[PDB]
Parts: sequence; C-alpha cells; structure tokens
Amino acid sequence: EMLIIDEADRLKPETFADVRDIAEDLGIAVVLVGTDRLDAVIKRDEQVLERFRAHLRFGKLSGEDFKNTVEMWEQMVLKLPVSSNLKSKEMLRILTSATEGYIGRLDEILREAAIRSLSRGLKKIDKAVLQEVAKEY
DNA sequence: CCGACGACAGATAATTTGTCACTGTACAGTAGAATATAGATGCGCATCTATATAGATGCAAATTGAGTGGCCTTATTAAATGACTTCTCAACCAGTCA
Repeated sequence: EMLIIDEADRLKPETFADVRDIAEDLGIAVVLVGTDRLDAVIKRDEQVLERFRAHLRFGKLSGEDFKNTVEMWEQMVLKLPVSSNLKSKEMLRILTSATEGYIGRLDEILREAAIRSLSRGLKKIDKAVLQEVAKEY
C-alpha cells in the first residue's frame, strides 16, 4: 500500500521515472521524505512535482510546546535519581539559546548533560553544568 | 462687612483657510550593464565486461576386415575314362605241281 523514500534527493534525476511508473501502474503510495533542498531538486521537473504536490511539514518547537517537551525528555529519556525540573524559567532560557527549538539538539544536549552529570556523581542537572555543555555548540 | 468662587455675557488673539506676489530649480544624450562564480545538463569518446562461439583434441564403443587354431576310416578285387613305359615291325632258297 506504501513505499517510503528517505533522503529522496540522493536519487539521480532519471530514477524518478521509475518511481512515478511504480506509483501509477500499481496501487502503491510513494512517500518522499527530505529537506528544503529536495524541493529545489523537484521543481526542476514538472512531471514529478505534480505527482508529489501534497505535503506535510515538520516545524520547530516554541513557547508552551518547547516548555512541555523538556519535561517529557526529563521523564521519558533522562530518568535521573532526582528531578532537575528543566521546564523552570532560567533552565528554559539556557536550553532555548542552546537548542533553537530543534528536538535533535534537545535530545543531544540532554543526553550529554545527563551523562556529564551522572559521571560527576550529580543526581540532577544545575545551571553551571548545563552552560558548560551548551558553550561547546 | 470682607474675601473667594461660579454663571452668564462680552471682547479677543491663535488657528486654519484662502489669496497674492516673488523665487530656486530642472529642461538640458544617458544606469541598464559589466564581470565573476556555482550548479545542473548534455554529447562525445575511451575502457572495460560478458556472451558466443567453431575448430581442435582426446577418448570410447562399434563394428570390420584380416588372420589363426582345432577337428577328421581303410585295405583288396573288378569295370570305366584319362595318361605313361617296354617290345616288335628279315628277304630268297629249297622242296612240289599242273
């Protein structure tokens, strides 16, 4: 019913005729996944742009959503001996500048800061340790 | 009785609008154009590959012609046919007769 192509822009331009032929001949949905560059490649061919015109867009975290997420990370990923309470305002500002809303940097910052806290025997993250980690980016 | 504040009315420059006279300034051939870069696309030429072999060779039956080896009644007589060998192949004188 479906075929998912990650990093679609690694495809050579001619291969898209095989991708469109698959999608049209059979009852298979094809999903192309990628960055803004993908669209720069796709716009170089009407035939393809039109067979894949519909799209969904991922965005960045902000406001309450970024705030609520940092707790989900602390509870579902970090699971430390006692709570760092990283949704608190000063810890949110340090994370906001460090992460700019990308879940990736929030994932990498919080895994590194938790590993750095635990290997120093700290039961929780604190202001200076998180700034020592954030300064490396 | 004296002093201070509000109602009502009256006069007045600030504000806005309009009109009028004197004036600085653009009209004077001219900014679309030159000069780099990245990035994608297409045509050409070389540099491999994988398939496709038919010719040559080795070998193994399939007779095939040409060999070689092993097994078998005999002695007399007679006739017939066909052959071989041997031998022989004088000539005139002396005694009767019609």
